[PDB]
Amino acid sequence: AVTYPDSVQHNETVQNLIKSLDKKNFETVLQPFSEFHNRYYKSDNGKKSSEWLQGKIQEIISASGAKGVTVEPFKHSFPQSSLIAKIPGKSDKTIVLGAHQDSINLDSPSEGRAPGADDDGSGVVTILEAFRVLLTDEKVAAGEAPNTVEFHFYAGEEGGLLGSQDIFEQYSQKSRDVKAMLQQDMTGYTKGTTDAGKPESIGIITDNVDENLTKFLKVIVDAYCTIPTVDSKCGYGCSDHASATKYGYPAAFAFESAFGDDSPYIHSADDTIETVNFDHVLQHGRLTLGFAYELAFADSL
Ligand SMILES: *[C@@H]1O[C@H](CO)[C@@H](O[C@@H]2O[C@H](CO)[C@@H](O)[C@H](O)[C@H]2NC(C)=O)[C@H](O)[C@H]1NC(C)=O
Ligand SMILES: CC(C)C[C@H](N)C(=O)O
Ligand SMILES: [Cl-]
Ligand SMILES: [Zn+2]
Ligand SMILES: [Zn+2]
Repeated sequence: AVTYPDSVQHNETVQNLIKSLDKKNFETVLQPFSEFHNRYYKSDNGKKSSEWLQGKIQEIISASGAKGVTVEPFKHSFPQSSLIAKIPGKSDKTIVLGAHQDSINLDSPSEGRAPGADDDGSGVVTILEAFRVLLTDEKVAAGEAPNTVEFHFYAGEEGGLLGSQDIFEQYSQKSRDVKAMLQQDMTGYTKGTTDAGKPESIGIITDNVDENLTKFLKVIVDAYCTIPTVDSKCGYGCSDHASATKYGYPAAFAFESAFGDDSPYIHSADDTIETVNFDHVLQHGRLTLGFAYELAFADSL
């Protein structure tokens, strides 16, 4: 049972950090990430893409001056490893930011083309960029934030939340104190929203999540995003936040749109950068940044 701030406590600091977000870094990383034929978790393709992604995280770390920050693989029974990047803070209360790094072509999983641009390359470059900007803060890079922050890049999500299943089950066993988890899975597709004349917005998934955290998540989107929220259900174990919920951890899920307006190109060769709106991905970078900062600096957690 975990409770959160009623309202944002570091508006000025987060707003200044938001100005450091470089919209060009999304496509820079997303373009080569989507060039792997697929990132199938059972496949050597997914192994190679995981290693490539780990290198890109490491470059952000090496370039940051943050002496204590690490990135490590998390082996699974399949070739594609998950990746956990740790920003250690004063306490062991941990804030997790999630995306999944695999992709699938449901008609030909082993060999089919799956650029996975929106599902879920968009969430990977979203939280990778918020991670980079987070380390430009002196106290965060110094390990003086009240709480620990981790960024997770889950292997094997398209096989049934396989990587996050492994990770959170093991966190549960080793008594890891995960006070808040935010999953981001598809953050780029807005053409379904705008084609219907709906205002572009941040989807907020309301099932398989924690109510208090989802409430705080909306608080974060109102302070730090310049678009509204819309509440949606998806009606099943949508994404990796369901693995966190399964082990009693408070989780939330921010989405590109209302669930019925999301990308129809996922799980096929047609999930391409063409379908991705990076100005919307930038909005998810702002809420990721703000969520991570406000909770890293929440003493009452
Ligand atoms: C957070 O701080 C910002 C300033 O960085 C406040 O900015 C308001 O909106 C724009 C910037 O987006 C400014 O030009 C306005 O002057 C501000 N409006 C008002 C009425 O002051 C923003 O209001 C702050 N947010 C909260 C929740 O306090
Ligand atoms: C985020 C949701 C649209 C579901 C997710 N794309 C999946 O792996 O099934
Ligand atoms: Cl609890
Ligand atoms: Zn998917
Ligand atoms: Zn997905």
